[PDB]
Parts: sequence; structure tokens; C-alpha cells
Amino acid sequence: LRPKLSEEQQRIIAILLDAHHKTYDPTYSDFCQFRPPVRVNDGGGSVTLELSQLSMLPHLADLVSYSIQKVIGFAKMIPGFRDLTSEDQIVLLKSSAIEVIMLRSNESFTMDDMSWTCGNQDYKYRVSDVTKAGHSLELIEPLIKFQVGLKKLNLHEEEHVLLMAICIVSPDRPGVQDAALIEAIQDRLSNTLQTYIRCRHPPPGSHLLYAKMIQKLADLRSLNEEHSKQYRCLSFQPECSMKLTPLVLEVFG
Ligand SMILES: CC/C(=C\C=C\C(O)(C(F)(F)F)C(F)(F)F)c1cccc(CCc2ccc(CO)c(CO)c2)c1
Repeated sequence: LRPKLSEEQQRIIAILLDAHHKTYDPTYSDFCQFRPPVRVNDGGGSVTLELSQLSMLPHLADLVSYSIQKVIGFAKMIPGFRDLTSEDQIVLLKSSAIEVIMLRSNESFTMDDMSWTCGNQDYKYRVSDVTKAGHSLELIEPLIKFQVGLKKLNLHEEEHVLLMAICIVSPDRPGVQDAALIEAIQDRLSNTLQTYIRCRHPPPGSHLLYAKMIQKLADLRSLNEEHSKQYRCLSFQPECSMKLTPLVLEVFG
């Protein structure tokens, strides 16, 4: 059966697409406002050198901080999100932050050279740039694999924004109070996504796509955990706080 999208589901998709268009700048025009990227010589991927310099951290931290602000903006536009208490809203935002950033960054990710390309050489981010910010291959390699896998799903923008919404409105996040309400909102979103795939996504992929998308959400949980561990290590580096931002410190601290 291929039921048609209800008027409510059509509205949801329209709202989410609009929300994304208002919070994701495909030209990355604000990136020049961040502290400048600095790339020190580290062909050997020396952890000691990377930690002593953290050359790319100010720039990446500003980019992630900027991204978190956009995600907060996007989340506020998710139908039903504002029906949640402020406490639950913040809990969901802090816990899904890095995951949603990983998902949204897929738009700049390119398989041409496996990088996040946001402009000229200066704003092209490779595995080496992320290691220069203090992260290790234990996170980066799996992240790249995740980006490629997501790219290969060839998601429609409608599916992309629904996936980000579903990621944010997860009832299984530690600290949530009204799990039932959150689950109701997520179910409304998941049903919209399943209905959309069944009647708008052409084969080969009309089906099976939903399961693959849900598996990406599970993958994100593992990446989230690894990122938290790496952030912990990074925070132990003296003077690291100045290289971050108040928003980043609160969300991951
Ligand atoms: C390895 C994971 C990570 C960031 C980690 C950052 C921090 O741990 C620290 F400290 F290092 F700064 C933080 F800030 F969290 F604390 C990361 C995840 C996904 C991508 C990228 C690459 C860059 C890119 C990001 C976001 C968007 C859009 O938001 C776009 C443009 O699409 C490009 C990096």
C-alpha cells in the first residue's frame, strides 16, 4: 500500500524544508567570520604536536558553535518541538547536537576527494584538518565512512530534513521527562518519512530506504559516544577553553 501524504504531512515537510533553507547556507558565506583556520606541518599525524598546537581548533570550534546555533534555530521550527518543556527541549538539543551536525555536514561532504568542501583551499576540511583540531582516527575514520554511506543513500532534501528532525526528537535520550510526548512527535515525523519514501522515492529504493536511514541514526549514537570521549581528552589540554566557545563548552562539557 502506498497511502498519499496527508495535508498535515505535506505541511510538515514544507515547514521542515523552509526551516532548513533558513538555517543552512549552501554558500558558507559566514565562514570567513570565524577565527582563521591554521594548518601546521604534521605529515606524521603526531598526537603530541597536534595537542601542543591545536592549530585548527579555534576555526573548527567556531564552525561547530555556529552550527549548533543553526541547529537550535532549525529545531525550534520542528512541528511540535515548542510543545515540549524548555527542560526537555534543551536536553534533546544538547544530546543530539553533534549528531545533527554530522548529518547536516553531509551537504558539504564530497566523495570527489572525501572532504567537507566549503569554499577554496582555506575552507576545505580533510581528515588531516580534524586531527589538527585534537581528534584521533578512532573518530574521524568512522565518521568518513558514515558520510560516504549517507551520501550513497542519495536522499531527497525532504528525507534529509526529516532525518535531522527525527534525530533531534528522540525519546531515548538521558534526562528526558515526557518521553511519551517526544515519542508522539517523533512518530508523526517517522510516519511522514515512511509515507514520503513509499510514494515519492523512485526505485531502486522505493523501499528498504527507511530501514537504512534508521540504521544511520544508530550509527550516529556510536559516533556521538566516541566524540564525547575525544572531547573529554581534548578538554584536558591546558588553555583549550580559550580555543573553544561558551556554547561548545556548555553543550559538550
Ligand atoms: C570530528 C567531528 C566534528 C567536530 C568536532 C568538534 C569539537 O569536538 C572540537 F572541539 F574539536 F572543536 C567540538 F566543537 F564539538 F567541541 C565534525 C563533524 C562533522 C563534520 C565536521 C567537518 C566540518 C563541517 C561541520 C559542520 C558543517 C555544517 O554544520 C559543515 C558544512 O556542511 C562542515 C567536523
